Amino acid sequence: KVCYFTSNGITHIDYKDVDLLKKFVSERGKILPRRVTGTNAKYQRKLTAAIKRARQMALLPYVSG
Amino acid sequence: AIKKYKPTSNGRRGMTTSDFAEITTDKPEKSLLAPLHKKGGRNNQGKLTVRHQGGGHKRQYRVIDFKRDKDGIPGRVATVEYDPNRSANIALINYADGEKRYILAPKGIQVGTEIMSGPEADIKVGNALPLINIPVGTVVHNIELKPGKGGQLVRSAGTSAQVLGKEGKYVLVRLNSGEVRMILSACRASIGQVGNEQHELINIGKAGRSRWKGIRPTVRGSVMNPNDHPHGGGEGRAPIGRKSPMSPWGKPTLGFKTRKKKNKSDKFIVRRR
Amino acid sequence: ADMLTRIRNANMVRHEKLEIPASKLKREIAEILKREGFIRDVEFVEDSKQGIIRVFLKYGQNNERVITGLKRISKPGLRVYAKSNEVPRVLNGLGIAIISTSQGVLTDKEARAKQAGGEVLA
Amino acid sequence: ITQERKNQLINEFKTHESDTGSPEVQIAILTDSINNLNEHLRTHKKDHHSRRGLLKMVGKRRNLLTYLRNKDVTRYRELINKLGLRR
Amino acid sequence: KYEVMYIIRPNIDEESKKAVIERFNNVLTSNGAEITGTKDWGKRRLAYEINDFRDGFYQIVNVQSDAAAVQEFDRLAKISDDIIRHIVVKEE
RNA sequence: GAACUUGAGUGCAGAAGAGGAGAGUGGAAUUCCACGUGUAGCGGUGAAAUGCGUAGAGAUGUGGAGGAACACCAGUGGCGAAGGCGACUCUCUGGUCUGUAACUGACGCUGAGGAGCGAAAGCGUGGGGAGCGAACAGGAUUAGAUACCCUGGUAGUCCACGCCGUAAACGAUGAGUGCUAAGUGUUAGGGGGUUUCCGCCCCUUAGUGCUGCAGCUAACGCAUUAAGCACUCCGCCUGGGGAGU
Ligand SMILES: [K+]
Ligand SMILES: [K+]
Ligand SMILES: [K+]
Ligand SMILES: [Mg+2]
Ligand SMILES: [Mg+2]
Ligand SMILES: [Mg+2]
Ligand SMILES: [Mg+2]
Ligand SMILES: [Mg+2]
Ligand SMILES: [Mg+2]
Ligand SMILES: [Mg+2]
Ligand SMILES: [Mg+2]
Ligand SMILES: [Mg+2]
Ligand SMILES: [Mg+2]
Ligand SMILES: [Mg+2]
Ligand SMILES: [Mg+2]
Ligand SMILES: [Mg+2]
Repeated sequence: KVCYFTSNGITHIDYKDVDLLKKFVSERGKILPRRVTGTNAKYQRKLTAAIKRARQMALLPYVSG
Repeated sequence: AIKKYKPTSNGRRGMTTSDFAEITTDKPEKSLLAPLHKKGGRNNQGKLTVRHQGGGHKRQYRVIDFKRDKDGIPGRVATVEYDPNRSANIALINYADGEKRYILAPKGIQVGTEIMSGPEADIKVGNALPLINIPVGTVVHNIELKPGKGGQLVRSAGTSAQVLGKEGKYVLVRLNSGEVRMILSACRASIGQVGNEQHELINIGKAGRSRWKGIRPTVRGSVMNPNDHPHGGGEGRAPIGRKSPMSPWGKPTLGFKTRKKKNKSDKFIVRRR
Repeated sequence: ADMLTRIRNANMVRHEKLEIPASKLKREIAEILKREGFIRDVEFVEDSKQGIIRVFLKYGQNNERVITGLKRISKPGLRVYAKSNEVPRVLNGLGIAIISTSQGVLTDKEARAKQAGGEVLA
Repeated sequence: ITQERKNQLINEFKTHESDTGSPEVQIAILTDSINNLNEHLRTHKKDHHSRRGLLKMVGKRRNLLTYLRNKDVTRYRELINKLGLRR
Repeated sequence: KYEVMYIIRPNIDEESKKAVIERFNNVLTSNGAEITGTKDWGKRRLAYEINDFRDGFYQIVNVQSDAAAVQEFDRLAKISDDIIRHIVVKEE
């Protein structure tokens, strides 16, 4: 596996960048593990924050199917 | 805050008092005072119609503005004052045009604060708006029931009501009691909890202090004689010795509900307390 | 300021050499030890610290030391001051005690002669 | 951030022009942080974790003040008067 | 440095849309803020309904205030019937 | 008394973090209430019964009220002196790590008493009370069953302020410092390779794990995060009961 954020050289994850965050959630809406996505620990923290901010303002869903 | 006195005598043991920290002056506004004689619980026939009322300290009435009807004119809080006629403190407002009025002092309010009434006022503690203009979840006090009549509900020290919802002509309001009730959306309310919230914690301490506040002794029914009370008589002490505890006038007095059946306001009471 | 443990630990694992922070008395101990046949030479360098040079004690030049099983003990912060008369001998000879004097060290004869017992080692 | 407090109590007893580690400067910065943190704790009475921070600063400052007093008796007296400490 | 995103209710004319946005910009600027950037994401489908609004107009603002401004934004944004969601995030 | 910079601090530049305090906010689920549809069960157990249901339950749909806890992320992962800390946002605020060495020049370590913090339960005053649930009741079970199981259910669990000061408060391992084979994960950094980066590789600091030398151990085991080799200071032990009386 390889980290999307380390490989592409992304050092900051916007909550508003929806299309990026859709790569790291399930069909149902649940945040995908590091085992599946292969992302780094530091980015997985930054990502998770971004997901949770997105869900607050209805950019991403809590639960959906 | 509550000041606890030291037990320097049996009278003083347990007694507590307000520190009166919020009070900023000792002298009321002379132009807003009116005379107020005691009545002893006696009606226009001269007869005692309410028990246990009598004596106490002489008091002057402070004319409170319960209507809050100087719309759009800003007013500055000049004082917070003791009022002997009610549990809450009152605030002298200096209006920009030179009119002075007293209002109930909300929790928080400071000398110098600007207050404002009317439909285009901010949701700040001390402002007063028609209930149609007050957001859901706002804590309010001094609620009108009839447009223009003045605030009647939620005036005592520390009391508060919350606006729950809007049904066009009516707004739902949770009252202090916990009763949820419909109030006309044109009825005003004042923003915030009423102040002097520690009032209920006061330990009156001695018999005499009750007498200063105009309360005369309560005699229990069970130590009266049968001609005075349903509980009267019996040799030695007696239990209630009746199907129900009774009032002095022979109604049941423990659980018996006394709100008039076929009250007109029943349609506006959503959830009872 | 305990070279002894540094020595013991390296001596246990049959180390060739060890770098001990230098001090006047730790220098003067290493030479007392060298009287047997440890240390070949050291490298005095441009002084930044006062001991960066170290002692560079090299008691294991060959694979196995001819002088092996080095052992010390008597070094407590509670001060142990020996009488010139009552200076001890480690193992009744076959071991030395670095008895710090105003002017002398080492054997029992180097006590009543030299004088101040002072420090006592083993 | 204030290098104001640095350049003040540098120059009073300056070893270097760009002295930072003078006891004067340290004690002054500690005094500024201590006093700032006290006013946090006036509001946040039950912030115990931060308050342990205060007690460490206080202990640093005391130890640096005991250091001056033993070192330079005059220099100590000048510092406590300007900061307005007692000990 | 703060980003202030907020959703406006979708039942809004473009006249009254501007009236809201211009008022909340004036809430920031009047209370000692400098609006150093704005953006309009426009009408979007919400991931979940809020206040019976399946969709809503998103609206970003960037400010370089000192707290009191963006604090005052929140209390007015909560009061207002037109702002249906809002956040304030500190910038990195 | 005079020096020094290796200890210990400061400055400067980075880094990570469920460290703490305050205010606000979000979604899911449970419960209750109202209403629509619908009709005879539901629920529960080892098996039952008490319960709840035709005064229409359960199920299903919609809305309302309220409280509490924060799926996924989540990891011998992180942070904290310990207790502990897990939705989001802002406000205030403590510490740690790395690098740089401009500055300070033993300013250090430990620390009886003292002062503070300290899970849960408990206590006081005032709130709140969905869910859970000591007590208590009923149903079972049983020789009995003041239990386990079932159905209810009060305090309490939650909040504010105050008190209490204890836990197998555990790593059953006091703190500080140095020294003494390796191998391999992982967290946050740093430097340096050929390379445009990514990436790979080497080195390195501080954590966090596993395996394992020497040494230690009554044995089990410990083993650079020592229970090894040392030094400093504190706490504690001296057969079992009686008695933490
Ligand atoms: K009394
Ligand atoms: K009585
Ligand atoms: K009687
Ligand atoms: Mg009465
Ligand atoms: Mg009688
Ligand atoms: Mg009678
Ligand atoms: Mg009778
Ligand atoms: Mg009798
Ligand atoms: Mg003791
Ligand atoms: Mg508790
Ligand atoms: Mg309690
Ligand atoms: Mg049960
Ligand atoms: Mg104990
Ligand atoms: Mg524990
Ligand atoms: Mg123990
Ligand atoms: Mg200590």
